[PDB]
Amino acid sequence: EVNLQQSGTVLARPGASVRMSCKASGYSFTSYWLHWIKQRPGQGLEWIGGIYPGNRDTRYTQRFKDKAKLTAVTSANTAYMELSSLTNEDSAVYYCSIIYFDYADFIMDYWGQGTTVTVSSAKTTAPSVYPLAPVCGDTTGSSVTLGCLVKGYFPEPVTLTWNSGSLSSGVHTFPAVLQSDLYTLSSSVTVTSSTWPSQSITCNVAHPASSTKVDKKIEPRGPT
Amino acid sequence: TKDTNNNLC
Amino acid sequence: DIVMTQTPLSLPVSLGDKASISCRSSQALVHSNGNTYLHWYLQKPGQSPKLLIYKVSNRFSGVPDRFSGSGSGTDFTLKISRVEAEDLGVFFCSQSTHVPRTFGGGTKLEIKRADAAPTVSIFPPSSEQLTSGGASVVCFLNNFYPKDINVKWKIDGSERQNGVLNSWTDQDSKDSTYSMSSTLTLTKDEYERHNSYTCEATHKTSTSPIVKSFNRNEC
Repeated sequence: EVNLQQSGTVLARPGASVRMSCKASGYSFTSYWLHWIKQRPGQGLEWIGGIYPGNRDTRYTQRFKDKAKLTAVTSANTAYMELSSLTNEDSAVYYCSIIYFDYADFIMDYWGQGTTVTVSSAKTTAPSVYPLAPVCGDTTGSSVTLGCLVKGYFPEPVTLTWNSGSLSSGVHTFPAVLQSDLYTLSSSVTVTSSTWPSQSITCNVAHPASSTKVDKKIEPRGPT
Repeated sequence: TKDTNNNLC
Repeated sequence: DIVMTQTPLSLPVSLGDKASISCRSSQALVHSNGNTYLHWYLQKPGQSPKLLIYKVSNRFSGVPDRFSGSGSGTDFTLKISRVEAEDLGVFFCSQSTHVPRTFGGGTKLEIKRADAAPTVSIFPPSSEQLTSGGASVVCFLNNFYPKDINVKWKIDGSERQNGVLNSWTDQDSKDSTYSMSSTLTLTKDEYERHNSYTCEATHKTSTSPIVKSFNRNEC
């Protein structure tokens, strides 16, 4: 028992505001404080504030004093955090968290998956998925490497996978880089020259921020 | 009871 | 804000070795109730922090015995008696006896292994991208060690730094190696005007640059 479900990825515009949730279960939602923490891509962790659902009493740090608003609907064991007047600094991942250490036979310390917020004025863009195959029959030996290029998409995340996730050994999914408001992703899979193209290899790309869902097949090909 | 960190105080 | 200072910030270690992280706080962490709420977390890239030890020396459910905790007042130590390949990530000590609850900057534990030369692959632009007028030439340099490396693209001989996207992966939780993909983009037109395309990278595993190239419109 005891887990925290946080709402999904949110794309927000500067100056706007976002409301995100955290649903709890496994412990008495109205008897402990619930925390919220921020973590920037590079940076460490910083505590925003907490809330005691029992009597709706809150607590904040001077920094987020006017940046965050906390609430909670106890009839649904759900808590909320609202960030106002967004900027580039507000862009980060947020976690709700519960800790408790005074009862030995019930130690609590859990974190939601976290909610990644992206503050941008950029517009959603479906990704272009391109298959990466070696030209002709030449080979490095016994193993061959195939690839999948996924570029020009925003915002993220993207969910790359091979043969519906049935092929996971020998795979390298590189972090997305950003080229002026656009993300490029690439992934490579390495298999024995016997399996491919005798056995299908397919790249499965999904971009929920634009409901795009591609299944590119790595076919063999000729010179350029 | 308890702190903001849920410790007995 | 009672400050937490961890040291060192980066921790190079070899499998089997022992490791140590020091955590210090600007003020005492002994709560009036009598306990000392100092904890240690581990955060794998892409996940939320996971508790290892609470109240300075208590191992959380499911945490290996290889991990121990000591400390008093302001001085605390986390110890990894034996470093496996799972221990990859950043360790954070944390305080919760004062408000706000604070975390240290963290210590990234890096593994040292036997050097390994990269496996390089070159990929000409697909035709699907060609139709759009663009042409991305990709190069994969998988499973190498150490992490230091530098890729180089030479079109018809000369180097080309303009228009390259490099991306790296965290130290592998299996190989303890690294990988990277270098992507050189051009315009169909520019790609059309040359024949030789090279991806060469110099790495410790050799005194001569690992080369990989292809001639356009040729097997």
